[PDB]
Amino acid sequence: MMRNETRVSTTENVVNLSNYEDARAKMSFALDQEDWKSDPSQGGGIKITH
Amino acid sequence: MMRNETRVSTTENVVNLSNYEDARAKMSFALDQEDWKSDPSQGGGIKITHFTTWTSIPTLAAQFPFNASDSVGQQIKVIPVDPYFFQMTNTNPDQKCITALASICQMFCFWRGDLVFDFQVFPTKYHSGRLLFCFVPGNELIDVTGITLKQATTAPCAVMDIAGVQSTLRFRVPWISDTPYRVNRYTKEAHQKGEYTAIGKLIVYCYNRLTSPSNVAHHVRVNVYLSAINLECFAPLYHAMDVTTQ
Amino acid sequence: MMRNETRVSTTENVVNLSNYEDARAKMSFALDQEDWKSDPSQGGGIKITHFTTWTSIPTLAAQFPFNASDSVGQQIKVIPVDPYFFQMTNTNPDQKCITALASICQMFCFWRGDLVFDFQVFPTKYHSGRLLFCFVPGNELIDVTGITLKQATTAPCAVMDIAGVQSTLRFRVPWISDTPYRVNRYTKEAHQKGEYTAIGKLIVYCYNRLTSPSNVAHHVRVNVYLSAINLECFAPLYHAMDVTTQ
Amino acid sequence: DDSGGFSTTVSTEQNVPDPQVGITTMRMDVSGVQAPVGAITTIEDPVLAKKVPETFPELKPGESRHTSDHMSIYKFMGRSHFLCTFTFNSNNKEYTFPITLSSTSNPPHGLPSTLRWFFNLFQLYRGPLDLTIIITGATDVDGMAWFTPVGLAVDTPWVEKESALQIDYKTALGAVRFNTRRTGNIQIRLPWYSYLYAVSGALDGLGDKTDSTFGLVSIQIANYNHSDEYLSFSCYLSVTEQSEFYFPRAPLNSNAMLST
Amino acid sequence: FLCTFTFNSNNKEYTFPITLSSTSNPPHGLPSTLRWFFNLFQLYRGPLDLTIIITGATDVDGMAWFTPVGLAVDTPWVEKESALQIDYKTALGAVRFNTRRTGNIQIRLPWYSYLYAVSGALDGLGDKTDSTFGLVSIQIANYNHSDEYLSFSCYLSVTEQSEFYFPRAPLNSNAMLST
Amino acid sequence: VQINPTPFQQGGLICAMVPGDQSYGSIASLTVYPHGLLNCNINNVVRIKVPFIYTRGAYHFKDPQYPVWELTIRVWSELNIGTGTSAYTSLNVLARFTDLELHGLTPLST
Amino acid sequence: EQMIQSVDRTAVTGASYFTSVDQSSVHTAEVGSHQIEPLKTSVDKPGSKKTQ
Amino acid sequence: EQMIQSVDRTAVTGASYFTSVDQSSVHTAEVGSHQIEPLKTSVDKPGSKKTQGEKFFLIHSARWLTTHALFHEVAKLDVVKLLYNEQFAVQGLLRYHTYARFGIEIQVQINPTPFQQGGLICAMVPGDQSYGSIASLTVYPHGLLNCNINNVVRIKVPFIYTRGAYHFKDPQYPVWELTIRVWSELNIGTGTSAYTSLNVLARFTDLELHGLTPLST
Repeated sequence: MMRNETRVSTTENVVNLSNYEDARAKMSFALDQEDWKSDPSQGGGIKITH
Repeated sequence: MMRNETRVSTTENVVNLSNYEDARAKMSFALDQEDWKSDPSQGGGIKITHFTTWTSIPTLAAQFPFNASDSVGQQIKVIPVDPYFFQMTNTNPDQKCITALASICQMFCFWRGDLVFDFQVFPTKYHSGRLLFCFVPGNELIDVTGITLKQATTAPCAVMDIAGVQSTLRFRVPWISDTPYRVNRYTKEAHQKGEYTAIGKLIVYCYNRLTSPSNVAHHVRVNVYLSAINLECFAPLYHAMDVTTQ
Repeated sequence: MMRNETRVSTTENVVNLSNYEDARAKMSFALDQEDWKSDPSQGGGIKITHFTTWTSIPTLAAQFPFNASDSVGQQIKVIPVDPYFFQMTNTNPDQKCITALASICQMFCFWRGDLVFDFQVFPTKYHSGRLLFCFVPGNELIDVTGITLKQATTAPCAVMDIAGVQSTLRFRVPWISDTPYRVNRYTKEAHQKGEYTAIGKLIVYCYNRLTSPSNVAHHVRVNVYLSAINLECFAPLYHAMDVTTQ
Repeated sequence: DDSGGFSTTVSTEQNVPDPQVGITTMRMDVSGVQAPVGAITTIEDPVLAKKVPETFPELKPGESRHTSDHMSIYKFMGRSHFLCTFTFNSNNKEYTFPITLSSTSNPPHGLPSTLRWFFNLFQLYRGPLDLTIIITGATDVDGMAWFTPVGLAVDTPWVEKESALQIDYKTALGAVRFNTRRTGNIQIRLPWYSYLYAVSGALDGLGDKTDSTFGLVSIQIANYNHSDEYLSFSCYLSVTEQSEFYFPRAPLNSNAMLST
Repeated sequence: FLCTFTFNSNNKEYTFPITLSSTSNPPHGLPSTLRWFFNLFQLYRGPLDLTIIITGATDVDGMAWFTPVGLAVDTPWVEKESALQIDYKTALGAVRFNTRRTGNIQIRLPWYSYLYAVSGALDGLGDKTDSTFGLVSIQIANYNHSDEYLSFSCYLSVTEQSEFYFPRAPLNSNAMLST
Repeated sequence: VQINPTPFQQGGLICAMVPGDQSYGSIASLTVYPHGLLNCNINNVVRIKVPFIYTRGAYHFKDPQYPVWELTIRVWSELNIGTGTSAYTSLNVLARFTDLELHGLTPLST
Repeated sequence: EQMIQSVDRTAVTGASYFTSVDQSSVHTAEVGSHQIEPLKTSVDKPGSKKTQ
Repeated sequence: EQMIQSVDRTAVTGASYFTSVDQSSVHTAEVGSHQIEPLKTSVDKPGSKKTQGEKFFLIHSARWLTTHALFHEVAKLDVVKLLYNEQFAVQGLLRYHTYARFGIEIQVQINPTPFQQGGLICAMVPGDQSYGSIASLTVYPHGLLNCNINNVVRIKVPFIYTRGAYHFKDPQYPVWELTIRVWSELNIGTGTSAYTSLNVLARFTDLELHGLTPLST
C-alpha cells in the first residue's frame, strides 16, 4: 500500500524570475539532456566571469 | 503531524518530447511491470546499437562513363563533397535510389567527418588509361568548371591506373573547413552565403586518354561509391533528400 | 526558507488498472491501517499461490466408443492439441462441461507447454485390442482425414493394449512449433493463416480390431483426459471458451 | 566447418555492426610519413574491403565538444516521434489503430515520417515501446485506452465506430482511464506480447498481415457532449532500452518516404 | 525580458529568432538589458535557458520547437499559418503544453551551431548568419477567439555552461532601446 | 554464384541475400546486405554465408509463411563487348544448408 | 620495400560430396554467426539419420 | 630451386598532398645525393613560412592634421584584407590556401615635432566597431600615441572570430578593424609643421594555412 504523499504548499505555479535558483530550466530540447564542454579555441583564451 | 510538503514548480503537466529522460513511460500495461530479457536467437547475433553501422558500408552514389574520345584534361564528372550526394535513380519500379550514407545523414542538421569515395573502374585487362581525382576545398557553389588540368594538380589529388590487379582507388577527403561543422541546408529554400553543406567539389579529369584494341569496348564505366569515417552528426531533424542532378 | 519543490510530470491523475504496482490502494478504511496475519485454521492447510494448481489435475476432456465393428485403420476420434479443447457437455442441468486446463487457459492470450493426454479405457478383462494414438504436428486446420494407418506411423505415435493390469496410457505431446508461443484465437472471428492455437492434431486409429466373447459388451468406451506440464501462459484477457464439436 | 564444408580461402565476416563511435574522440597523426598503402584496394574481396582507408596525411580531430552521442540509436530514437492523429466526431465511440511496422501501409494509415523510415532500416524488432498520447480540444471527457496483442479479437482498425465488445473484455487486457480535464496527456509503456520472435517491418502479401503488427492500441471516450469543440488525439512512439534491432537492411528510396 | 506577442486567430504559428545582433531594432530584436549585455563582449558560446509565459485565453494547447540556424523555418517575427509538416516540426523536438494547466514554461535551449560562437556586433553579410543563435517557434491550436486575447512573453537567462569572450566597448546611450 | 566472362567483356554484378522481400528500399544500397561483387576483371566467383534470419522459430515448408531469403542479382554496371565477342555470360547458383535442424516428423505428403 | 596485398586467385571449396575449382576466386563473406536459443521452439530431438 | 628476381608491379608513391597508384611501376633511380656547401653563397636564413609570411608589411599610410576634429577617424583599416595583396610577400602563401588562422601584430608610427601637441588612440576592434562608445575604446587592445611621450605603439592580438579560419577568397566579415581616432586635437603655434605623418605595420603571428586550391580568385 502506497503511503508516499505530500501537500501542495503556497505559490503553486508562480514564476520567480529573480534568481537563477528559480529561473533555471526544468527541461531541455537537447537530445539526451547533454552538456557542453568548454572551448576557448577561437576566443583568444579571454574568458569573462565577472 | 505530517509536515511533508512541496511546491509545484513551473511547467506543470507539459510534455517534453525531446529527450528520453522526459519521454520515458510513467506506467505500463505489462502485468507486474515486468522486464524483457535479451533474445538474439533468430536474429543472427547481429545487434545494432549505433547508426555507424550504416555509414561504413560503401554504397553506389554515382556512375560515369570514361570514353576513348576524351581529350587530356576534360572534366568527366564533378561531385560536391557532402554525405548528401547521390545521383542514382531507377526506372521500373519508379524510385530515387539513395545511398546508405545519404539516408542517415539526411536526418541530421550538422555533419562532419571524412568522406571516403571508393572509385571502381570496370575495364578489361586490355584497356589502359589514367584518371585524376581532384579535391577543391571550398563551398559547393564555387564555380569550378574553368579549371584546366595543370591548375588542378595544385589541389590535393590522386591518380589511378585503369588496368591492373586492383580495381578500386579509395579517395579519403580530409576534413577541410572553416567551421567545426557543416549544415543540412537542403531543408531551406534558397542559398545563403556562409551556410554550406559540402566541404568542396571533387573533380574527375582524363589524365591520359583511353587506349584499347578494336574488339574491346571503347569506354570504361566507373562506379563511384560513398561512405564515411570519423563521422560525427547531431541535432536530429526530418528531411527527405532529393536526387542531386549535376 | 523552504526550497523543497517538484514539477508535476505527465499523466496527472490517470488510473492504471493494469498492474498491482499502480493498482494498489492509496489508503484504507481499516482503523490504524492495520494488517491481517495468516490463518490456515479452517482451510485444511491448502493454500493456493499459483494457477498451476489447476492445470496439473487431469480432467475429462472427451470420450469416444471403440466398437468391435471398426476395421483396421479407421480414425475413431481426432483431437486438436491445444489446452482449449473439451467436448464434454451435460443435459440436466443444462451446462457445457469445461475441463480444468481449458478453464485456466481460456483467460490467457498465449500458451506454451506440454499437454499430457491421459487415455483410460473401460474394458473387461476379456476384451482385447490395440489403439494407435498419433500426433500430427501442424496447425489445427490441416486436413488430416485422408491419412491411412501405415502413413500415420511416420508421425510420433504410441500403441496401448486394451486388456491389462494398467488402464491408462499417458501420451505426452512434446512442444513442436515454429513460434515460441501459440495464441488464443477463439476470441477473433474468422481464421487467419499464420495464427494458430493448437500445435497439431491427435488422431486415434483402430490398430487391431476388438475381439471378445458373446456375453461381454461389444465395445469399449475410452475416456480422454487432459492436463499440462511445463506450462507457460501469459498476457491476461477474458474469454468464455465454447464447446468444441468435431 | 561444422557442416562439413571446406575451403582454402579465409572466411571473413562482412559488415560488422558498430565499427566506430559516432562522436569525435581519441581512443600525433592518423596517417602519414609512411605511404597510402590503404589507397589501393579490391572492393570485391571482403578480406581487402576491411582495410582502413587512408589517402593523405591527416591529424587526429580532437574531441567532440558536447557530451552525448547523437548517432546512438537509443538516444536518437529515444526522442518520441509522430505516429497519428484523429478526432472523435460523436460521443460513446471507440477508435482502434494498430502499430504496424509494414511499409506497404501508406499514411494516414501507417507509420509516417521518421518511424516509417526507421523501422525499415533493419529486418527484425523485438521489445517493448513507450507510447504517449496527447489530447486537444474538449475538456471534461473521460476515456479508456487498452492494448490488444495480435491475433486476439479487436474492432476494425483505423476506423471510428461504436464498441462491439464488453466492458469486461476491455478491462481484462488492462486499461488506463483518464479524464481530459485533469491530465491532457498520457505516457505509457507498451508490453511485448507476441507469439512471434520479432516483428519485421519489410514484408509483402500474406506474411505482411501477421508478422508486421506489433499490437493494437484502442481508445474509447464517453461523456463527450458535442456542443463543445473538437476532440483531437495524437500519438508519439519512442523506443525503450529493452528494444533490440537486428540485421540492417537498405534504407528506403526517396519516393517511399511519406509525411503527415 | 525578450519579446511579447499576441495571436489574433486560431491555428497560427509564430517564429522569432534569438538574434544577438544590434543592427536589429526592437520590437524585433533584443531590448533593454539583453541588447545591452550581448554587446559587452565579442563572442558567446553555449546553452541558454528560456521561459515563456502565457496570458489571457485558457484551454489552449500549443507546441513549441527550437530550430537551429540554416535549417528550414518560417518567416521570422511574423504570425502566419504553418508552412511545414507536423512531422518536420516534431522531429526537432517539441514541448506540447496547455494554457489551462500550466500558464508558464521554462526550458533550456541547446547549443547547436556550425559556428564556433555567435557574435553580437557585426554588420552586413556576416550579420545575418553568425549573429543568430536559433529560432524558437510557437504554434497554437484550439483557440476560439470568442475568448479574450492570448498573450505570450519570453525571458532569457544564461546557464553556467555559457562562456563570454573578449570584452568590447559598451553601447552608447543612443543605441540602448527599450520595450 | 558463378559467371564466366571472357577478358574481352566488361561489366559487374552485385549478388545480395535479402531476407523476406526486397520491399522498397534503394537498389543503390544493396551493399548493406551480405553480398559480393562479381567483376568481369577480377573475380568470377562469389560466396556468401548467412545465418537464420526470420520472425519465427522455424520455416514451415508445407505452408510457408513468407520466404526466408530472396537472392537478387542486379546488373551493377552493364555488360559491354567489342565486335565478335560472345554477347552473353552464363550464370549459375549453388545453394546449401548449414547447421540444418529438423523438427516435426509427419505423414502429410503435402 | 612494402608489399601491397592482392586477391588469392586459385582456391578449392566444397562440402560433403561436391568440389569447386576456381581460378578467379575470392574470400567468402560471413555475416552474423550461429546462435543458440535460450527458449526452444521445438523441444523434441532434432531430426537426423537415427530419428527418421 | 633458385628464384629469379622480377619487377614489383604495384606501388604507391606521392608527396605532401598528391598520390600515384600504378600497376606497372618500377623502382626510382637516384643519382648523386644532397650536398652541404662548405662556403655559403647566401648567408641569410633560407626562406620558409616564418620568414616570408610573418614579416612586417606597410599596410596604410595616412596623415594626422590640425583640421581633424576630436574623435575624427584618422585611418580606418581592414587589417587582414590589406595584407592580402599582390604587393606583400605573404600573398604567395595565402593566394594558394583557402583557410588560415593566425595572430596579428600592429605597429603604428607618428612623428610629431616637440612643438606640436596632441594624442591618438589606436585600437584593434574585432568584426566592426558597430555602435558602442568611442570614449570606451580603451577596452579593446590599444595604445595611446602622445606627442609628448611615445611616437610608437605596438599591439599583439590572437585570432578572435566566430569560425575556424578566415576564408580569404570570399571573406565572411573582416576579422580585425584597426581604427585611429584623434584622442585630443593636434595644436601648433605659428610656423610649426601643420601635420604629422602616420604609417602602419602589420604582420601575422602563429600563421596556419589550410586548403591548397587551384582557384585563382
